[PDB]
Amino acid sequence: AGYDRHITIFSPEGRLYQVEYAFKATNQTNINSLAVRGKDCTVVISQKKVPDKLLDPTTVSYIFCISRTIGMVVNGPIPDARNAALRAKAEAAEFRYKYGYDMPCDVLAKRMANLSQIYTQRAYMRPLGVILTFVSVDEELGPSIYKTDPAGYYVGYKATATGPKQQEITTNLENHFKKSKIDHINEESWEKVVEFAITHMIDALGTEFSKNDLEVGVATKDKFFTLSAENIEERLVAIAEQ
Amino acid sequence: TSIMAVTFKDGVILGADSRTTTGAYIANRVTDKLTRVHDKIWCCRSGSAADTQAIADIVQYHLELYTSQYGTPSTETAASVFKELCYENKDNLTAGIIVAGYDDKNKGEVYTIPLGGSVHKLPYAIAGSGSTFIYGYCDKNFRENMSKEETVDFIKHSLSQAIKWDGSSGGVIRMVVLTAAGVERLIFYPDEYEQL
Amino acid sequence: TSILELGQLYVTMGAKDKLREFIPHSTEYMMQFAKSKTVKVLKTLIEKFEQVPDSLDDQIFVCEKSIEFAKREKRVFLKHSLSIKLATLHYQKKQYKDSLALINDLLR
Amino acid sequence: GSRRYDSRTTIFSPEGRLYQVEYALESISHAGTAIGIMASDGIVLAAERKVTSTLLEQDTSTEKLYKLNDKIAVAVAGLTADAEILINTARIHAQNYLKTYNEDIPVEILVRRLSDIKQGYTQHGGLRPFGVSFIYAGYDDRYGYQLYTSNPSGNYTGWKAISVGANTSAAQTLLQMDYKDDMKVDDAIELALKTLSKTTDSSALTYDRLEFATIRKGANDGEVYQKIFKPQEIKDILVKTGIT
Amino acid sequence: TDRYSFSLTTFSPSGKLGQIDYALTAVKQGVTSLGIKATNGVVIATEKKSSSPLAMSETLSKVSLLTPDIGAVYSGMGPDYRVLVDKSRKVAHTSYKRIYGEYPPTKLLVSEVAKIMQEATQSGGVRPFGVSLLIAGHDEFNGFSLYQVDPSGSYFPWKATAIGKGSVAAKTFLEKRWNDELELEDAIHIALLTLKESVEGEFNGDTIELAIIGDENPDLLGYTGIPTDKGPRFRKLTSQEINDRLEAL
Amino acid sequence: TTIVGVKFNNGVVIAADTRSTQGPIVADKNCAKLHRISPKIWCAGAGTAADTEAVTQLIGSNIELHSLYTSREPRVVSALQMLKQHLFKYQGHIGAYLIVAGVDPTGSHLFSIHAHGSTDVGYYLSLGSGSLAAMAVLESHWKQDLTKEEAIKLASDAIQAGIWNDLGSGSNVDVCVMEIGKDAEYLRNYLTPNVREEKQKSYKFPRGTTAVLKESIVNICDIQEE
Amino acid sequence: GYDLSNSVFSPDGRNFQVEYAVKAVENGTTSIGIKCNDGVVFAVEKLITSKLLVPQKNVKIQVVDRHIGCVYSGLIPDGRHLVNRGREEAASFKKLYKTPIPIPAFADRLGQYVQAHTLYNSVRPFGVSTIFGGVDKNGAHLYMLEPSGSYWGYKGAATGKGRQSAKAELEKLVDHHPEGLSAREAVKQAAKIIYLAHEDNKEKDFELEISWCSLSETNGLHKFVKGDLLQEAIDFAQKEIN
Amino acid sequence: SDPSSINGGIVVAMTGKDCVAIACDLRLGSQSLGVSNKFEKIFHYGHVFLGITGLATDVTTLNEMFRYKTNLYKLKEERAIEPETFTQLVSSSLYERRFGPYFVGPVVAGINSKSGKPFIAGFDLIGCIDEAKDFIVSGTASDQLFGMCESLYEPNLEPEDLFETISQALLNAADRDALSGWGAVVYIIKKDEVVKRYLKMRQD
Repeated sequence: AGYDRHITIFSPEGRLYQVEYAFKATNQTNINSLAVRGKDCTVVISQKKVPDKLLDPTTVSYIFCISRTIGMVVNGPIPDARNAALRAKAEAAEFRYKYGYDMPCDVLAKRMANLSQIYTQRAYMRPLGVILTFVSVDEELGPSIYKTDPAGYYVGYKATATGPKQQEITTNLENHFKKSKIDHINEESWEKVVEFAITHMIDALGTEFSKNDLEVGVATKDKFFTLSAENIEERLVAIAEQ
Repeated sequence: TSIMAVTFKDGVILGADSRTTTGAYIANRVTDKLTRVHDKIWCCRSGSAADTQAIADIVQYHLELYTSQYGTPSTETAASVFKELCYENKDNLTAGIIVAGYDDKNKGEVYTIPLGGSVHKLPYAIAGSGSTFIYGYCDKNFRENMSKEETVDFIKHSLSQAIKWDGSSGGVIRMVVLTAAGVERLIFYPDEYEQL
Repeated sequence: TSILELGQLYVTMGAKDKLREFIPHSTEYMMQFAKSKTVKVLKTLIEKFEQVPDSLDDQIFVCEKSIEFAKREKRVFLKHSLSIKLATLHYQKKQYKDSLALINDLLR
Repeated sequence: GSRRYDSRTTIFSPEGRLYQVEYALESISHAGTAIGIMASDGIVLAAERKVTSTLLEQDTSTEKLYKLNDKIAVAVAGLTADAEILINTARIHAQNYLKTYNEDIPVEILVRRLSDIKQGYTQHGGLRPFGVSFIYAGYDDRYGYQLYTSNPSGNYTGWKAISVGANTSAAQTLLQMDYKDDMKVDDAIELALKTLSKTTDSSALTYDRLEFATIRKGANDGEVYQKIFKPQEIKDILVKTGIT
Repeated sequence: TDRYSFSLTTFSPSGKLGQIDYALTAVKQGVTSLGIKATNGVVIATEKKSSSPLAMSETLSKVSLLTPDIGAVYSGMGPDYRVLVDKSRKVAHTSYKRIYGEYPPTKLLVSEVAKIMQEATQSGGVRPFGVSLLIAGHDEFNGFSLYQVDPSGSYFPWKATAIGKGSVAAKTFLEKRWNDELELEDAIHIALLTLKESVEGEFNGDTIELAIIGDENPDLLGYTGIPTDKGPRFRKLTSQEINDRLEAL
Repeated sequence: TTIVGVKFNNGVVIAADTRSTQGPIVADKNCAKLHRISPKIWCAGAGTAADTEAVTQLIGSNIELHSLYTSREPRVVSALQMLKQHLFKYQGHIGAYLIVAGVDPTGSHLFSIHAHGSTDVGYYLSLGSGSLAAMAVLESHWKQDLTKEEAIKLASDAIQAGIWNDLGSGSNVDVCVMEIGKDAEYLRNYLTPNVREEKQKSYKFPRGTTAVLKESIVNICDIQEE
Repeated sequence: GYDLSNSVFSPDGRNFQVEYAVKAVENGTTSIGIKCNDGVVFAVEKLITSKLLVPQKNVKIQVVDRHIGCVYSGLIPDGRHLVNRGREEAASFKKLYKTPIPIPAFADRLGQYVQAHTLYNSVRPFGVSTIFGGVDKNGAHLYMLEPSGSYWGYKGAATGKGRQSAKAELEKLVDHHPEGLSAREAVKQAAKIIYLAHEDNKEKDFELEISWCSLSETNGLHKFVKGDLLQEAIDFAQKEIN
Repeated sequence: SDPSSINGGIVVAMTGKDCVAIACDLRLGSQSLGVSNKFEKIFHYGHVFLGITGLATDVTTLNEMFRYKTNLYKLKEERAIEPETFTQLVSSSLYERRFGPYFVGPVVAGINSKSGKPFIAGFDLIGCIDEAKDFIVSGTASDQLFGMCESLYEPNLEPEDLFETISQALLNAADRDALSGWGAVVYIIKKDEVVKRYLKMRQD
């Protein structure tokens, strides 16, 4: 039939082209992120762009607070970003209620993952075109980053980046942990991990940043906070004085 | 059972007595009734141990989900989750729940919610079976915005009359302090409050 | 645990007559072991013997005896492994006519 | 939207005919042969496996042969997944009959019930058929030994000799010439074997590629011994008939 | 509304079902996994793969546990495997650990999961899961058993088999390498050696995932002082144990 | 039927007895009332027998399914919660009285759940029918900071004195000592109360004493062969 | 075909349907939202089709709750469904939590409803743009909601035909007043740029409707500007454009 | 008064060595009237034996319910269903008729044929796995039975002596019962063969 990729049906090549089309639509906000594991923290930095002077700059955001321990960073269209932010919130209430402790990030990776499969198995549900980066600090697994993607595939990371220019970032992170020879930076405080992160991003993307063009989210132990433009301004001066 | 909360200058202090009976036999006399369902909005359970516990989870489920979508809920707001659920299970279940919280705007507030489900703003609240004895002591001796140490010894003297006369209450007196500073635990042993 | 440290016993060692002797008694020990991981182990004892020269004759002898057991007690895999090493002892001692005949016969 | 992309495969053709039923019948001659031959003393069911590999385990396999109850077993030929389902539907039906009347099901009744199940899928609901063909060997006292084939449309006819699956036309011609009304079970076993030796879709015909099973009156006191043979008992009776 | 309840799998004019013909190709576009059945045990071994090398691989599982005696391993799609492992477990508890209060035999577990594939072949709003599973397990009464469940919903027992993209070559290698009695010690060396002809990748314990349904381990019991039950017969092999065997090939 | 659980800061001991009753008749002389929700979470049950056993099955399944999807080891608090909801929707018509004892990646634990949906905390709990008698013993000889060697004596003697002050109690004391960082230790029949007194006469009878009015033979072991 | 619906995907990241919904909103009349210090001020250009009409007797600004103004452009009937839905959702929240709904909460809700209409075969994504705001107790906020389910904070937003004239003039107003302006002073500003936005629409004649929600004029309720205050605005603008 | 006591009847089951025995009385009537002695209360499914007491209707409905499941087991698994998982099966079907309880008492008796080890198990009402390896008693005169069994039994008997013991344990108990007195069957069950001997027992 001429219908063969309107629905989530295999091709002669044995493939789901429909699902592939989601991954070509995870790059429309053209924002880039990089997220690195310290020793006792996790740090995730993303670009901010406003297209006009006439928006309010605060509300423009891509780093969405899910649990009070699990941050979530979104690459791809903001309509499907929100639908992804909501579902996740729903499961976080749901886990505490029935199991009597806060949701582990690890478990949020599989639930939201299995849910993604269910959208590519119904022949009437269009998958979310958002790559989610989940950052956390767990006590049972330590600092972790889990990346889910529109297929429902996922794996763990030692560091990871996402975005259309994200190849460039992959060079910086690969070279960096090649020299350290370990999966995590030996640094005992979140401050200097924000300082490191911004440095590889300046190298990779080739442009230096400002306070109003950054957006930073930090997972510490037992709380998840986002830093404001003022706290980000402090960090930038201290890269220069290293 | 005997619980109360009473406002003060910088917030509220919440107070309870930790004896928990089934019939004549105390099941456990160290059992806390002071419950965190949000981290600045605490509550005090009474009536049947089952009934209140189930309600405290379902109310936790709805303030967790509030805080992730719309920011932290006010004390006013948490009381209204309790209200409408007590409404549905008025005849099915029983509860006494006194809802006490710190807000960063209007300071500390105390709402009281009987078993039928109604809210009533008040500067002080008593509930349990410890509270039909101590009624008169609480109202003669109260003045709003009293110093912190005066609150501490009032709730103490109040709860020492509750344990003295009602035998359903007892154990340690515990308190939770909601302030700008944070959440601070107090505990007073039997040998302390009998003198005081 | 016992076989790996019996490997030090046969050959390490410093060039002796006892080293010589010890390798023909390693093939005797092989037959007692009689299991799957005997096959891999045998080859390495033989390599250490090769590495340090101790009696021309005797080297060729131990390989031949092992190829005999390698079709009767142990499987096919052993026999061609040992046969490559027999080919190597021939070519290095510069017997090219023997090494050729050996190679051709394998290789169909 | 949805109505646009709707297959509509459960409508009649201009011929009045159901394309998907025929397509099901087309695909079962791509699965192995299963034959039933009715002797007067028993029933031989002889199936040729549609797979074989020396790395296959085909020894715990009963991948064509199923017991529905201890008196009625089936030979299956077609898409095995669809077939598995009906097999536990059938068990559920047998046990139901047994619950309510406290008497085993006659062969007439269970064959009518499976057939009505099939009928529903081709009749409506926009589904595709369950492409399976069953050869039912069974014993009941009321009509004795009874042999049956049903097809994916959901229609049944009784037979004295039948073949299903691969080379249906071929096996039929042979059966007609070498049948006799009354045989012993052995003569039947022989004939079962002989037809599969001339129809085999590989030149060779072997025990490990035969599933073979009978129901015999060699149980005394007028009872029927359902026997699914071990492949080492198949090996001897195949040397007996002199094939191998 | 919705009106996807019409089958999306239909017979083809030439016969055979198109959608299951498509799904099987997909299994040979995947990773490679194999299983060898020994006399006294069963082994499965597969490759671990990720997008980038900076991704972990200990937080990913392609040998998964159904029961303490039964593991599964796949070749095909990662997303499609993940959901069916969960459903495999859910049906194993609800229909056999509630009604017999114990774990199901391997044949009985196989069959349950074959129904789930089956309704992904029948009805609307489903297309087949694109995996082939091996289900090796042990039950007491038929001993060691190895199965293969395919995209179509049939099952097959085998004596040794492989699935994935390097499949046609791998079963040829294992044809001469299979023996009538093979020990589990010997088998472990075999599976590694076959999957070494099939994998180019840097060959450590950290990329080759090994799991055995060997023999019972009373130390993975989790309790003591009960001599009546015995521990898991499954035992997932972590990187260190495979590293010794690397050196012994 | 009595349950003690004794939390200490090294582990936890939970002990209960093997006499089950169905009214004044003793239903069973040994039955294991110590159930394994999980390997690391053992509970015991008092109260209605047919309701304890069956609901350790429900949650045993549900906790294993859960742990497999989380790929982390169970919480104790997970067991307690599953039970709580389940009991409460029947509104106390399942009369489960459990002491849910367990080690986990948070440490040693001891919880209680009662037959209405009520849950209590403590480092010593006592529950069940013979509770009252075990409770009395405990408070005199307890202190916090026990070892496993202190704790195991105190619990087992409270169970032994519960026999001798209750009529539902009796027969063998089973104890399970679950330490942190170890496999749980089912020291069954830690304390024998008493050995059954030797009777003074053999009562095995002559053969052919009874009469047989008719008989027949059926072997259901086989269906009629070839 | 892959250019026809919403559940389809195409390998350009386009999902052609949704983009076509903006083209509906582009046939609408100008609607502006002026974000002031004290609240929000909406105005809508209302075309007078014929002299047969009964004047000032159609409201294109409909209230939701008692404190959230809502004005929409695109398909007029289609928009009326979206507002009815946000009046249900406001009423559900008012009951369950006994307070008037926050505006970031009202945002979540509506946002979800239109996003929903891109994931099923049997629905069409609504082609309307909304502009909604008011005063809640966390302060005044304003949101514009795209038919794609995209939205942001805004110090001034617009949509409609004369979104071309209106936008340039809103830049002018944040550079006039970059420390903001009063809600009273802003009545005269909404008149001025609605009048200028009828020089892309001068084939007809029109009526100006102005409504406000500001704390300091209306006690935080969504009211209409009416009587003599409304004609002062009309005169002001009328004389500038002459 | 209560349903189970209307219909009467008793079941006794006692392990020996390498063997077991299950036995019943065959009275089955309602209230005063004895109606039938042509009613057996021991049923079997392969080599698991199930005798059952209490309400006469729930006897005959568990006979059908259990039967249907042990068919599905035999066809699927292709081996007979073992007594040890049959015990779990009994618990689970009762317990889901938790509310609307069955007023019954199953007594499961069998031999694990893979070790030769004798196995008994009990139930009353809606569950309760009455473990023993000595005996299980049920029915409306469990008191009578219970006395006979606890004193007579010496562990690990010979099958012939197990027959003497169980014949007595039913006989004396039954005529100090008013809900029994009509007939009796004793199944001596070796792990290779099944002897049924109907005893002589005086009429009520």
